[PDB]
Amino acid sequence: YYRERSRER
Amino acid sequence: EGAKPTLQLVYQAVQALYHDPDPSGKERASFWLGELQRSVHAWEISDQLLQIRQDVESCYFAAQTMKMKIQTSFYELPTDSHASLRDSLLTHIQNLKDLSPVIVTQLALAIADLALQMPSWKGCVQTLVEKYSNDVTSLPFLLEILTVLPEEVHSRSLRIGANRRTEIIEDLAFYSSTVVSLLMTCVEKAGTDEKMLMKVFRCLGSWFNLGVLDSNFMANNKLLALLFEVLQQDKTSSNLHEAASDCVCSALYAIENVETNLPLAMQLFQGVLTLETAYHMAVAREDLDKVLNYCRIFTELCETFLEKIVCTPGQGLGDLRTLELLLICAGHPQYEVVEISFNFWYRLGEHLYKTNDEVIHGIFKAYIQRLLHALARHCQLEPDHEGVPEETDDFGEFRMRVSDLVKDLIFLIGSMECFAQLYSTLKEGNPPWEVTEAVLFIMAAIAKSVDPENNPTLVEVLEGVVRLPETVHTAVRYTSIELVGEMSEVVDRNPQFLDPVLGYLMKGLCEKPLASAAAKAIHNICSVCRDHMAQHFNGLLEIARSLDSFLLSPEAAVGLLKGTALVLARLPLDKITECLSELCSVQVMALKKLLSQSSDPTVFLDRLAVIFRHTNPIVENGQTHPCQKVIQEIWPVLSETLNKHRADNRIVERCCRCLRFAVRCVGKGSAALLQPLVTQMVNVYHVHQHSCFLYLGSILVDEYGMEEGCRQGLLDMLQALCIPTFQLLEQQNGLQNHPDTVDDLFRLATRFIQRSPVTLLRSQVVIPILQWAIASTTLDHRDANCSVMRFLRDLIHTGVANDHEEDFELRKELIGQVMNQLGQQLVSQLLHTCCFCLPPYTLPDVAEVLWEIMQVDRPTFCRWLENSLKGLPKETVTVTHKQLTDFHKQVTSAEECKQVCWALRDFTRLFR
Ligand SMILES: [Mg+2]
Ligand SMILES: [Mg+2]
Repeated sequence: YYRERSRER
Repeated sequence: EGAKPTLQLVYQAVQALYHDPDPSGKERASFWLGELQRSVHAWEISDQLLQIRQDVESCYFAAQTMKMKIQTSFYELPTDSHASLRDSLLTHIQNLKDLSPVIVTQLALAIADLALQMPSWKGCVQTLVEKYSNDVTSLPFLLEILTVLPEEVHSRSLRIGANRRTEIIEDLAFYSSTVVSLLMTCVEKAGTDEKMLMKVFRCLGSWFNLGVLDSNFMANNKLLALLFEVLQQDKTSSNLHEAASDCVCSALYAIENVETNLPLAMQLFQGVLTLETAYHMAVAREDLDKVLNYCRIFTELCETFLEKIVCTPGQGLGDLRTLELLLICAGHPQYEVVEISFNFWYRLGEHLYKTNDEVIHGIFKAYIQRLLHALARHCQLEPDHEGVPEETDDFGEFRMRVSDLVKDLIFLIGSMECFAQLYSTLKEGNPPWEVTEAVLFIMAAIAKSVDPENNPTLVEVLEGVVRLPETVHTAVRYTSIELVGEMSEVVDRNPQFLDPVLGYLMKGLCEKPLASAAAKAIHNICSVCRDHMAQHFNGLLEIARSLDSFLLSPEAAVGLLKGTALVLARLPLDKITECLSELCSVQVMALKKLLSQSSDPTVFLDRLAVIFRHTNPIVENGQTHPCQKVIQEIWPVLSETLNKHRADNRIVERCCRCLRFAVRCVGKGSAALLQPLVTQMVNVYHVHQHSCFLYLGSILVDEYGMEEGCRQGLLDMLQALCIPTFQLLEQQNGLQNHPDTVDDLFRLATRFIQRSPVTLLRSQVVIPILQWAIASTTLDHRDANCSVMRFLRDLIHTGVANDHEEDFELRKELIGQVMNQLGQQLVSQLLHTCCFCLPPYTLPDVAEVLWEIMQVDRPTFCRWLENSLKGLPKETVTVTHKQLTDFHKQVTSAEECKQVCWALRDFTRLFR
């Protein structure tokens, strides 16, 4: 839950 | 001979599984019995336990074990012994038909799974019925076998081929007449037995779900009449009611096209309409079981005829009396009834939106407001409710589900017309607080979608909300705050209401149960009205400073900082860097305090993160970035905080998250932090292999990869981070045990291959990365697989992309080396994982990689694909020659990437 990544492009 | 477990040992183990006084003694028996089920000994042990028939526990364990072995380990049986196992199972279910129904289902599931894997048992349905239909005591388990057999045709736990499954389905359809004829006999004999009708109904619905029943033959069939007959009678029990309700829904759902199954559609349509009398009877007796059952039938009827309701409304199968039945259900006081039909109302609104015809919209306008009138009554809290409305229990999620549904159906009424309608009912009648609350809740759902040009009726609702005293109920104040947050656009167009709105939100910000809603509303006003908000910025900063002393949730505090950062970015460049160091220091000083102590810096790391994320000022004329100066002040305490909690993956994750938005905000600036950050990253990653360092490295490569002065330092970071990463992956089941490492590794490799490919392709560490990329395609993990496929796609695209660039010939040559040594291996591994290892969600990603390989060298790809097809396990007619040939043709002769994806869908479908 604490892990956040950027989305696709 | 050979070592084998003995019957005494398993009987003692089964007894210990249920009756061991030591609670750890029965989990110790459960583990061993599980080991027995996965062994070759389970075949004979299960047979003998079923032959002895000692008790229910041993017979149930044996029946379940037989089922599991047939569905997971059928290859262990020699084909010579298939017929002996079938006769044994048929014998066992005869002897145990009255011992326990739960045992009968396991044996029925075993017989069904055995038939599906035994093609030599031709016409199994025929042999079974003309062997047991004449014995009334054999009918219950005969129906069980015929019920679960169609269910197991699509069982994911069986993995029969798509070609075999087509053979099964068309063979079951050939005998559908005899099973329907058996069901009619099962209601002539013992048709008063309620348990017998339930078995007839469950079997009928199961054969409906398989889609093999004759539509026109079932239309004029007494089973369907009996189905609606029992759904009319009040005396029918809850069990028989549910069995009949499921079967009607199965018959309705089995009509995928209304014109092909027109006689059946008319029979079903007429049947459910006769159930309205029985519905009211069920509501009078407060039988919530039947009420929910009828609403499922009604909802499915409208789902089946949704095409006709929209195409020919009010005529024939488009008769709007169907919607009237759903509106009756919406009038039931229990909200669990109306929410059954929420999926249909979504589809109706979606289809009505497609038909861009306001005349068709006007037909349904009354039905939507009539539904919306019922949904507003359901959202009413109890009159003795204490504080703010709950948003996490059953009634709270229902209100949020209604909020989304109203947003999607409001276009059929008109947002402006419906908004003034709800507001007019608030002035008259002196409504109770719970009524005013629910009406304000619906108004908040549609407030964002109302045209802010018609200001009079809009701007006077906003005016009336700020004038609300503190004497009003807490829930009414809570909902009114969220309404103001949704009306941020009406404030931006009428800027004179900014101070009254801000002041009203300030009061709720200083109250405990209104603090979160007020912080959310303030955030919405900041993002929308950020232009003329420079006056109120000083007040926002005062809240940003003493933010921790406000009883705000972590989300509300972060969202409150986000709003302040947005209005700050519009200020002059001088005032931005001045106020930014102040707003960060209150988080920096708190981080320094934690280094002298529980101490959890997560809150202050996230607060610094949201500040950098949304502080994007217009920097022009070659000016210095206001955030760069603050980054150097923030860096030492961040590096100090990161090194202390270097063992906690969660705190390190939030540290790199703050460092991420810090680098993103400044960009190529703040190059001073390159050396100290990369040095600390490599050192910490050597002991604790937190995958978020690989992701943070990808951000650095994405931001500095194009500057020639940094390509060597970034490559040294990659070679450094890959040494502990590979050792983590070389472990046994290393890929499956560290999927986040695989994800972030090829995020770093993807950013490298697109910012400086020549630097990576000419290095030594690119060889192990390429080998791990091919090996990582077998990993069943959504984020990990997406990252690996994205890397392979962009790596191969390097030899095609930007043909105008100077280094195009070098990239074409460098990719040619990768194509020659690894091209054939990659195509074979991609084809292997699509057919055996990965679920269908990876097909578009794999198709993009195959498409890029054809862009680099298409005729060579035809040879690589032909080889992989020849050397592929064509066994589960698992894969015919025409299916191999058509697949190779569809892929190699594809003009768009979508055609490669479609070819993968059809071909990969054959193996599942
Ligand atoms: Mg150039
Ligand atoms: Mg150039």
